Amino acid sequence: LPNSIDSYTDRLYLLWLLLVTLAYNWNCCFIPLRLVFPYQTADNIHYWLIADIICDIIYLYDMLFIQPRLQFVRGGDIIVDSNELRKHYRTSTKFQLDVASIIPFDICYLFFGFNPMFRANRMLKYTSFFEFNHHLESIMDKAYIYRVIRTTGYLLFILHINACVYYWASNYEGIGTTRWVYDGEGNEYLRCYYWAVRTLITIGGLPEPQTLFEIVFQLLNFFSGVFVFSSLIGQMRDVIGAATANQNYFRACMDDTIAYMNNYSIPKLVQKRVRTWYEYTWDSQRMLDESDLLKTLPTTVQLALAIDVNFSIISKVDLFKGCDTQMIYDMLLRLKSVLYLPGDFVCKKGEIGKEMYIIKHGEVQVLGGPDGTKVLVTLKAGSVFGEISLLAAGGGNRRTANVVAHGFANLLTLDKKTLQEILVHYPDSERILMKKARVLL
Amino acid sequence: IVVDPSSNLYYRWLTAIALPVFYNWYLLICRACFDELQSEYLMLWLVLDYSADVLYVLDVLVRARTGFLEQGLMVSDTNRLWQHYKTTTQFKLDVLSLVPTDLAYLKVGTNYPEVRFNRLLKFSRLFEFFDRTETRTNYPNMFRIGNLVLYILIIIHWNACIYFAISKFIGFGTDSWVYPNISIPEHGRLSRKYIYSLYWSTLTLTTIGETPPPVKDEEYLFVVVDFLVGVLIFATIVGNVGSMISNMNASRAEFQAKIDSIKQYMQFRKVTKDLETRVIRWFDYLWANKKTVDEKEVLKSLPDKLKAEIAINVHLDTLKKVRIFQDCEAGLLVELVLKLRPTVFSPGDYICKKGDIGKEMYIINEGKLAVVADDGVTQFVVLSDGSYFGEISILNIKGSKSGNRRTANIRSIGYSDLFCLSKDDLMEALTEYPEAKKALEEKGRQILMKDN
Amino acid sequence: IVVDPSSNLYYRWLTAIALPVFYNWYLLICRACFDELQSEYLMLWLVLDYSADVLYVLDVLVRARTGFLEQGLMVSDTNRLWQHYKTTTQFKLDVLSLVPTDLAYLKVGTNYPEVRFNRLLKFSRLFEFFDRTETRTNYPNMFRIGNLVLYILIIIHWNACIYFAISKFIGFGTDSWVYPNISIPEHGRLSRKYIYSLYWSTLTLTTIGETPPPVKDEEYLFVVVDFLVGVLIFATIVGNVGSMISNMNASRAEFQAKIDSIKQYMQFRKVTKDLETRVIRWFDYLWANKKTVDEKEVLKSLPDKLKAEIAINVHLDTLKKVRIFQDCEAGLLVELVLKLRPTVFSPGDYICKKGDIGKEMYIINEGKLAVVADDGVTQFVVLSDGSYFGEISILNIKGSKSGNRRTANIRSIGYSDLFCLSKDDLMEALTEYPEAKKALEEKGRQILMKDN
Amino acid sequence: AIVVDPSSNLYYRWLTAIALPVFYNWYLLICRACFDELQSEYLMLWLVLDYSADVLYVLDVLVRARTGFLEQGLMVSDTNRLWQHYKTTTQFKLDVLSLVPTDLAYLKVGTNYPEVRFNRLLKFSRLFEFFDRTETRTNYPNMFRIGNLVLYILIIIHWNACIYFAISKFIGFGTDSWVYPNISIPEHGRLSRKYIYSLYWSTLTLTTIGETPPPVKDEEYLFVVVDFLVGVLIFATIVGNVGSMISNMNASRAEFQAKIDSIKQYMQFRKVTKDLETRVIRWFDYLWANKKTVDEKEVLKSLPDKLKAEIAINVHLDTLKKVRIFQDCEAGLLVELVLKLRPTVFSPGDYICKKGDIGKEMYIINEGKLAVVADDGVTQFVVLSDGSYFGEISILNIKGSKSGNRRTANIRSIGYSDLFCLSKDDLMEALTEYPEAKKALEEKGRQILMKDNL
Ligand SMILES: Nc1nc2c(ncn2[C@@H]2O[C@@H]3COP(=O)(O)O[C@H]3[C@H]2O)c(=O)[nH]1
Ligand SMILES: Nc1nc2c(ncn2[C@@H]2O[C@@H]3COP(=O)(O)O[C@H]3[C@H]2O)c(=O)[nH]1
Ligand SMILES: Nc1nc2c(ncn2[C@@H]2O[C@@H]3COP(=O)(O)O[C@H]3[C@H]2O)c(=O)[nH]1
Ligand SMILES: Nc1nc2c(ncn2[C@@H]2O[C@@H]3COP(=O)(O)O[C@H]3[C@H]2O)c(=O)[nH]1
Ligand SMILES: *[C@@H]1O[C@H](CO)[C@@H](O)[C@H](O)[C@H]1NC(C)=O
Ligand SMILES: *[C@@H]1O[C@H](CO)[C@@H](O)[C@H](O)[C@H]1NC(C)=O
Ligand SMILES: *[C@@H]1O[C@H](CO)[C@@H](O)[C@H](O)[C@H]1NC(C)=O
Repeated sequence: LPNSIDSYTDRLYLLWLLLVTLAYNWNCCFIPLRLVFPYQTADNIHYWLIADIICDIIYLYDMLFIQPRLQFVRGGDIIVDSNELRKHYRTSTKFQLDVASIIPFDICYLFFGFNPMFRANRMLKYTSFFEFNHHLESIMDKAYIYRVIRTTGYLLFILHINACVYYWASNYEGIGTTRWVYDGEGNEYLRCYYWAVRTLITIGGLPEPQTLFEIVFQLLNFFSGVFVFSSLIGQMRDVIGAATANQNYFRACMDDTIAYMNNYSIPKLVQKRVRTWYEYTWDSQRMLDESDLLKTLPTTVQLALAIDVNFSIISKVDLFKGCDTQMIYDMLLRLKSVLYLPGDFVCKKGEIGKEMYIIKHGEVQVLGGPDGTKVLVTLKAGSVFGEISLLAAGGGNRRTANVVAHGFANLLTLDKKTLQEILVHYPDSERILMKKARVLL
Repeated sequence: IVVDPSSNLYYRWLTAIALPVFYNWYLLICRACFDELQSEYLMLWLVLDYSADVLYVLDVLVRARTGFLEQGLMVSDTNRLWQHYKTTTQFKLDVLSLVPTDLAYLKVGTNYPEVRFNRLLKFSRLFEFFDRTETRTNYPNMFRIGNLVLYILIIIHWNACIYFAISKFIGFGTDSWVYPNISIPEHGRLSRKYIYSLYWSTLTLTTIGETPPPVKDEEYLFVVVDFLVGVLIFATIVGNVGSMISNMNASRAEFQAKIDSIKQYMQFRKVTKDLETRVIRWFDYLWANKKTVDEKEVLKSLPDKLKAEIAINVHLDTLKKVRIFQDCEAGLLVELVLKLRPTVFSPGDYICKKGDIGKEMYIINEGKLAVVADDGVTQFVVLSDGSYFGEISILNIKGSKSGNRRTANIRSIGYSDLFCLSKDDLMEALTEYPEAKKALEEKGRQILMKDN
Repeated sequence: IVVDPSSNLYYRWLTAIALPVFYNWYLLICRACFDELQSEYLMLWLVLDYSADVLYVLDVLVRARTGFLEQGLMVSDTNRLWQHYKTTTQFKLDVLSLVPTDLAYLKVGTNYPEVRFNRLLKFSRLFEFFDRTETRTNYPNMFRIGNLVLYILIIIHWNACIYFAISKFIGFGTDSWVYPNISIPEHGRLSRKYIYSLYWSTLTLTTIGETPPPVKDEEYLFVVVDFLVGVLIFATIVGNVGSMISNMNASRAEFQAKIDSIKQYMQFRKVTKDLETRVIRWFDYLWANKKTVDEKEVLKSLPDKLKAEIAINVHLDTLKKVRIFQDCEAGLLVELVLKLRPTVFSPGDYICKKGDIGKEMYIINEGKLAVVADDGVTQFVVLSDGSYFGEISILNIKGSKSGNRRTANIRSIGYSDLFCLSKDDLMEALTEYPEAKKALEEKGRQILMKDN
Repeated sequence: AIVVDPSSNLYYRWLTAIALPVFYNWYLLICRACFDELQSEYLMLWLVLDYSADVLYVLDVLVRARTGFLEQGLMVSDTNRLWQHYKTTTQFKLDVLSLVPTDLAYLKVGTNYPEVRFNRLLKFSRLFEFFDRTETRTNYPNMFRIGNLVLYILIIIHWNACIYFAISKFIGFGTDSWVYPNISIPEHGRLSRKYIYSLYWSTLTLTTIGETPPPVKDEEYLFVVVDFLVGVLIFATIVGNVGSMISNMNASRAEFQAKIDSIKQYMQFRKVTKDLETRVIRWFDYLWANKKTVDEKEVLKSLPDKLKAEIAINVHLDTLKKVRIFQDCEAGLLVELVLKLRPTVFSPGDYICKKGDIGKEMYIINEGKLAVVADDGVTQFVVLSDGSYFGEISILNIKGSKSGNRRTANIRSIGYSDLFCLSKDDLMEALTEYPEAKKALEEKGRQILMKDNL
């Protein structure tokens, strides 16, 4: 075993949590079955004893050789050394539940006989079950399938507990005494699970209860079944409403744009271009805007997400080669993302120029022929054009030639006003930029 | 020829190939589980399976010809399309669904059509057709309700077929739970076979349960498994209808929350009853005329090119009729209609009185204003849709006797939708046009020499 | 006379035409399927059908003379109203609702009121009455459960009539599923027929299914279709009631989310217990006094004219008691009350201490403050509603011996609601008023030479 | 004169002590009115509990006629004005209708008909006030919503049980198959059997399960169809309340999971490198696991400016007073500077500021362990701990400084830090009201530069 388990990027710890989850689920399942049903006979008791020894050995191995070796964060930094990890486990709250679970009440097997009610302290180790469930929710790609799987598992466990309590009520009222109790014809657990399903799903068709304990049992079981069915419907509703939320929000905003354009009687070419933009934006980003996502993130992760996408591409530009890295970081933060349709003019010849464009995931074509349709150069993804317009002011430079988009080009647009509003903080880099404007102009 | 996957021809192909997939699922499970209609109409299922196999071969050679967006543009190389088709698992599912398994009919006697269950692997095409139809159509909630009815009909029919196959394996009429003895001429008909087995699955899957009870352990286990599958599926459908309804009335919930919050605020601050009646009639007009959304939020996420096309497709015919913007630059007119902001006025609400601060240029769209006098309401001129005012107050000519005091008494006749152009947005849009700014200043100077 | 749809007269006519449409739906399917109501009360249904047709031709005339909205103005020429009503499909639906199909009564002998099924086509008036009542009334959730009970009672009644029509087509007393033999005097009564058909359709559509099971193919198929319709009805009922409960407690859910988020922040940053229970008691006051929403968020959705009118009608009557704002201009008053800011102060909190920079001018609205003396309980002057403080330190008049410092300690006795008028807000409101800025400065210089 | 505060704890304890007998009066008055064996057998117990309920009701009138109400922010203590404000209230009319002495008619009918005592049910608004105050007081709001829903449907199911037993007593006992059986049989004639079977019947009816015998008479058919429509409405609001409970339970976890799915969609779009991808995912999982995932400018937005300033004092002022340049400054300047402090968090491996960077921020370390290293990598010079600070010199911008607002150090975050950032622009915006303290800060920074290097 290693001295420290990472418990985040470790699959062996997930396998061990699966093993302790199998042990705890074995306890919570097969303790009421052995408690109520007569399956713990005198010639099958050794199989249950070997399974209980394997279960308690898994519990003791988890308490003695794994749970001290979990890594954790106090004070911000990760703790590595085994003495402080052991002291963190010993002064934790999981160790109290573990040492309350592994109290050997099976010493009383010699006094009171083989009774599975004494093993009821072993179901107090639910922290490993909840930690494995949280780890599997965090490690699965899509969480709605595992929420449906967990809801089905809790439903089957509740129905198993209800079948066990119904077989206890049949043994308490006598097997085959009244018409409500279990009669003894076929498989006991199968017909009791049939009664538990047909009661706690609130289906009906069962024999009616005769005496007062049976009517009280049927009333409480049907009320708990109504609430379990309500919790199952509300759980599936919450899962579906959490799964389809981004799709429904995008469809509602597209319906808002289509209803506004139909309110203002905008023609079908512009409506087709808006629907084409919305369709490609949903097929590409799966979200409307990324600035309203990034503006809720903190500044350091905004800085890193700007750097690892565009810092090398802006560092290949010869204009900002001498400026400051913090000014480059500020223009990394103040980039604006646009998606240009095919056939669209990004910079018409003769129009005012005020923007610097970075092309990512697309191809543009500079229409500079004699008739105006002969392509000169196809600037692919990662190129930077129009960088010289960031230094002229007023009129300044005009766009030299028509440049159109070949396909769905996702340009990155930096304005001139945002560059000046960045440049009010950095006077030396502004001096470098204006002297570069003087030597290039 | 390369079919565009975003076109209409590809969607018509999706319909023409999503019909034999639904055919294959529905009628192959009934042909495999009943064996009473397969032995009656053999030529019809032979012709329909040959047509479905011809459509599946055409589906392979059309799915090997669809383009895909690689860096924004549609690729057209057929070798690249064939290699991109070969490297994915849908070609593996198609070549597994197009195995000639019908040669086993010569060994089995063609009385067992469950060897055609390899043809049920093309379910992604039917799911793609459902997703493309609920994308394309304008009734998405009604198509989701119809798709849930189709999914529960598929599940009801498959459960009915499974119950009849289990009843055939156990024996007809031997118990009380199973389908009765088919040598009796009442239960021996194919119509009562399918309709009673559909009735049993309708009672079982919807968790009603007034069928005859199971008497043996296999029937007990199947009814427990079938009740569990039915309660999970029908809880998923009830949660789906609940989430669809709570998404359908979400806009009405948000608008009623805004109306109730504003009404509680005006009940707290003791606003007078005439102003409260005016603002409640304004919100009732805003709800009943479907203007509940606003331009500043529905045009937030769009780029400046599409916002420019939307703005010049409504405002440019009015802005080109404006005298001071007659011969300016087209990019200046695009930026000027981008800087416009809508305002909605109630009838009887004053736009501006005599001596107020003038800094917005109002452009009238779908409304009617008029310049009234001081004391009474007389109509000097009535400005219609497509008219404008407020150019002097935003030009602010040095040497003027107006003094940023936009003249007149302008009040609203009806519910107007004014588009204002403020002074700050004009001086923001006019930084990159110095000679156009100077031309505006000399145009206002000629207006000043005309107005002495 | 031209009616307008937003008035009270159109809603009274919506009630008077939503009565016989609901009558036509309910009692026409009942008289069509039962054939004893039409036999017994023949004159009563003839009088009610004639009155429904009189209300239908009056509804045709009212919809011929109803007003619509173009260019913000109410349309008042009845010829254009007649053309705009006749050019749409509602005129075709009203003409199809008023085909003379009652002249087949002399053909069939009047025992067939199923020929009046064209009268059900005027359902837009009933849906419009439901939508206008949901807009108008102040119990929207109680009206929504009333609308839901009315819709499912209409479906329960229609299904009871469909079940009795199917039982009349098959036979009375020949099976166990059908209605029994109506020649028996217990099953032959009309009350027993209608209430047992209603009980049958409630057990079917309400997914409880205690009815005796079907015998034939038509009964099996009708029970399958009817139980699937009941599954969809239960899903619709659960979805509407769940979305209505979410809309009913969304405000409590968002206030509990804000309370637990601020509590999680306060145990995250480890604040003192006294400040924590001060924040807890302030949130308990803010929930128990219904001041939950924040007024700057409430006043965001309104337009600028209604915002200025509400800001006048709340703040100007208390602003004009301030003596330095006695003779300012109306636009300065409008933007001054538009740039105000209301805050609520806890008891015991110091508004301003002696020696702090005076950057805000506070006027008291529904509060009681007191000028204490240097961190003591002894109070010099107990301020009241309508008073002001902070006018000495905001203007920065030259010659000040104070130097922008509030010179008095002010404690809050109870919960006050001040109006925090900032120095920067007054300076930004004094940009377009240079002469009123100098007038305020000489007024402040005069009052500064008065006091100090 | 004693005045009870309606927002205090004594008023809530009185709300519990008066919401017990109203709820008792609801349950046991409809059960004693409908069952007619409880009223025959437990007569002394019901007279004692009804006398206790009437004593609590006149004490409730005496308390609600002395409680205060807020006007002008002040709690009024004048009992004559409190009595006038209670006298102009419809709740006083409901209380005097709830305390009508019907015991004369109750002894005229022989102390056997508690149907005359249905005026005691009029204090429903008091129990609703108790449930509102408990659902805004307690620490388990979802569990109290579940318990309140269970208690409301138990009231409705018990009232339907009493209504079904009254309909069976009116029609006849054992005359049909739908009604309650013949009570002359001593097994079906027990009171516990009566209440338990009638409660079980109304549970099976109002929760739409239906194991009941089918009705025979027309009034029985009409009561069963009305009761099934009420039952499907009750099942609808049960499923709606439990679904709203589950959504309000995991709304924050679902919002965080949708945020992580949006960040993963953005990183799959922009082709972000997998090391930074797992760094962002581990960062956000740490921020969720130690419960700081919501931005505090969005947390404290609903609070007013006075409470925001007091919270900013009580967190940051004892840490800002330890800074060397802000040791001797004004209290209002320190309150404005702790109001202007923004927090940023960091991950392991990131740089706070590098060598030669324009220093615009002053970082104050909290819950983190930074380190100043060299340029080549991890060579630690001085491990910086909690409570320390840096960047107080380069944001002062001392004229004639030989460094020239630089950093001259490479500072990495070893663990996760939660720094507090004070910008240069925020310091100049907070120093616009104190030019004397501005020149004092320039003097102190000039002193530090004179003892260090100039
Ligand atoms: N005209 C032109 N521009 C090019 C070419 N290759 C790269 N570019 C850049 O493309 C540009 C598009 O915008 P600009 O008109 O400002 O300036 C042009 C150049 O900087 C080329 O072959 N021709
Ligand atoms: N004063 C005035 N303005 C008019 C008249 N007819 C149209 N208008 C426009 O109405 C205006 C309203 O105020 P403005 O100050 O903007 O400028 C004025 C003109 O542009 C008219 O007869 N007199
Ligand atoms: N200095 C002072 N202010 C008083 C007195 N009585 C009432 N006030 C108000 O208390 C104030 C506190 O704030 P301001 O300096 O703004 O202005 C002062 C006055 O308006 C008094 O006796 N002295
Ligand atoms: N240069 C330097 N800065 C140190 C040292 N120990 C702590 N610090 C702080 O680290 C800093 C990082 O950059 P600063 O420019 O703000 O100022 C420096 C000091 O406040 C040290 O040994 N050298
Ligand atoms: C079905 O009926 C036929 C004759 O009616 C009989 O021979 C056969 O045994 C029956 N089947 C079963 C399973 O009993
Ligand atoms: C109904 O009853 C009458 C007389 O009792 C009888 O003539 C008729 O045949 C019965 N109907 C059926 C379907 O048996
Ligand atoms: C109830 O039972 C008694 C005896 O058991 C009998 O005399 C009486 O008639 C019965 N009453 C009814 C209504 O059945």
